[PDB]
Amino acid sequence: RRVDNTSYTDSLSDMFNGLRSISSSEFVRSVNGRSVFTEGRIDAIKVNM
Amino acid sequence: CHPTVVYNYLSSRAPNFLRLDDQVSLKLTSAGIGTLMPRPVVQLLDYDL
Repeated sequence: RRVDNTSYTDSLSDMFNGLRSISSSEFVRSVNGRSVFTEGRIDAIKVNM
Repeated sequence: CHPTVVYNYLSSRAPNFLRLDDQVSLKLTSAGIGTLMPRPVVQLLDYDL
């Protein structure tokens, strides 16, 4: 589908963008030597293939 | 008519189990303002003759 003046997207991609991106950094987060994960849970698309 | 139209026509004609080739679809759907192309028509004759 047409998004704006010069760009298009596609229902699958369009759905992928709807996901929250968790900074690379936040994954390797650590506190006093122990890795910790303060972030929530990873928004994801489940593909039953 | 505008290419967009051609797409909608050809693509809705696609019989069961088929789709209009991509590249064709894209070139047609990507056309901008002011572009035009001939209307597709189904040519049927008067067999009885």
